[PDB]
Amino acid sequence: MAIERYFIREAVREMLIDEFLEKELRRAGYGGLDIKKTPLGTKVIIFAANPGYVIGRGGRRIRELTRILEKQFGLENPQIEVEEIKNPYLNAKVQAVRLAQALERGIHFRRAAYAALRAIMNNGARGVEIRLSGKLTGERAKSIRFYQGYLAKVGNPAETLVSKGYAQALLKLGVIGVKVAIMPPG
Amino acid sequence: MAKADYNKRKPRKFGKGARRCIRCGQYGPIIRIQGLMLCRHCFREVAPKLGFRKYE
Amino acid sequence: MQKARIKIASTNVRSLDEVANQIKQIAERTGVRMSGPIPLPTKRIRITTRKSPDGEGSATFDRWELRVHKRLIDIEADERAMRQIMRIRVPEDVTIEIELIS
Amino acid sequence: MGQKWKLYEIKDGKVIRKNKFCPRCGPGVFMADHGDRWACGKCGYTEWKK
RNA sequence: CCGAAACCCCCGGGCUACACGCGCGCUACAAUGGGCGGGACAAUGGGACCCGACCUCGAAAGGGGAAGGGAAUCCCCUAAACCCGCCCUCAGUUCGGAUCGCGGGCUGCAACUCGCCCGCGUGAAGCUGGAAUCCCUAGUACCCGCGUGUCAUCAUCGCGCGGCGAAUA
RNA sequence: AAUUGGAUUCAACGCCGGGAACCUCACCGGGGGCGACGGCAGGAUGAAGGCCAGGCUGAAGGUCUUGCCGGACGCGCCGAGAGGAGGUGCAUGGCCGCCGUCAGCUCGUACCGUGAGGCGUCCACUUAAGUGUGGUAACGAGCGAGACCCGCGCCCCCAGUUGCCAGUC
Repeated sequence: MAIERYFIREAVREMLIDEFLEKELRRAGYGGLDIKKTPLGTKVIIFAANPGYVIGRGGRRIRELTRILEKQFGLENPQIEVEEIKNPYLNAKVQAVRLAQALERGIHFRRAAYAALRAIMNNGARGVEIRLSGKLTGERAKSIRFYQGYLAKVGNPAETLVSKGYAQALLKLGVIGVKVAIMPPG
Repeated sequence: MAKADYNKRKPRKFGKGARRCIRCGQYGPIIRIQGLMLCRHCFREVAPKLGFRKYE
Repeated sequence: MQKARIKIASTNVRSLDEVANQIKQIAERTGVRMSGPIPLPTKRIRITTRKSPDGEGSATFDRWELRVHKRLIDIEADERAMRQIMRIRVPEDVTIEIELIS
Repeated sequence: MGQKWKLYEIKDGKVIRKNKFCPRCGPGVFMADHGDRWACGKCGYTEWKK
């Protein structure tokens, strides 16, 4: 159409592929998608803590990811690349997806909180927060707030500097919302 | 018995019932038509990845 | 020779200026006469939206900006002197249009 | 399904076809002979008797 | 919890029913006025089965033809309030526009239920409102139009723009 | 006949509805209709799907009478699926309203108290502020708020196909 619409079209294109791939690549450890868009073959760069899951169990998942990409888009030769995230513990969205699995697993609240806090502070976190809104295994709507170091400030040069990762860790009695807000040194 | 197919076959030429989103699959709930058909509620969740800015 | 227009827009400020500056620096020295990188408008796009999904009480209402900025460049060089200058990396996310007339 | 549908008659060393063959399209398509009104078999066409 | 169903498909009807009650708003009770004409002025924005120059027919709504435009370069587009002269000379009226007859366009398969506009006829309540009560402190309120969203079509709505421009603290 | 539902004092009532003529749509009336995957018995001795023509349907081989093709696999139940805008927001995640664009909440070490705790963060002065000032058995730090980000006035540099009888043979 014009200049204005196309940019928004592209950005809408980012979401439909970033939404699905997160939900699948929770086994890998999803952290991002650097999407390079061309008329030759859409080049998606999937970010994982671990590349050995994304490839698959023998080529299946990388081909599966090549095959659903043809359906959504009109570039029918989309490449796949796996780049590692360089600090997955500096990435919050990784820690949210990583914490979600552990609560899916059944490990206790403050324990499942402590380790997490401790692995990213070791990594280099000026400050960190984990919040867990949910049932908290009764039937009252209370969140538990695990707190160390600095935090998100005021305004918006608040939220740009910090990291923020959200994940619904499913249970079979209810649900628990996993928020992980990291503050990197800066 | 026997009968021919159905997947809906009535008029839906235009209006709200014509539209659906590409995230929560609705007719009557919001459809922002700029080539970004979603509801108002999705819009808010999606935008920081879009590159829209909160600031007025 | 063939007067070409590079019409280059971008969604963000930092990405558009670096390319406009680099295009006026590399083209300067070769077989190119180049007219300066002119800024046209920001067709700032306002999306003006209801926050609350209840639509209830007072609902605070988001103002949205999408700002798309357009630099324009006339150039007198060949179609071969054009690709040499279009080598550049370019931010994601920067549209570069090319009209060709004599 | 719907048995029985053995409507092709039998000669002693030959076969013959009970029903009519269409005159709008070519041979290969039989007619539900109503006596005045011919249905079609491949697809489903309103045909009248010629 | 439902399992030819609290599913599924369809047409038609219902959400737009009303003796009434309230909430939030628009329009309004005229001479700081109405007609008619003339002249001087904006801004945000939106624009491809989309904005539509301009030319023509039609009283008009609109129809026919057709330039440019995917945009500081073209289109919606005329701002409205203003002022100057002229006609009119405070009545439920030349106010005000409900209600009803008719003629007519426009979209869609289709607007009786249930769309809007245009013309002629029709021409209702209302002539400053009890108890009670709300909003706001300056380029704001008060006031005037203007755009956009959603979007064929229902806008006296929501968001947003500029024009005139204070009282009291 | 149904006038779908929810919302209900501030904080439900131009609210979910940023778009109800069909659609939407969840309600009503009528006609018509799919049930995976396994087990069980059935199979091509021809369709599970299509179809004239009446007879019926507001229409639909839809249904019956009735006659038949293209090429080949599916009922009935029994576990148990898909579907449900079907119930529970006192089971929830998300997000949001209001209290509140308010001015609070904490930790270290020290100090005090048998202890719950205290002190500090109290007092005086001062600000929209635990803001700052002085005092004081405290000294500091984080969050909040603040600056920070965006927008508005005035100027300048870079850049001009917007801009004009500016200055002009």
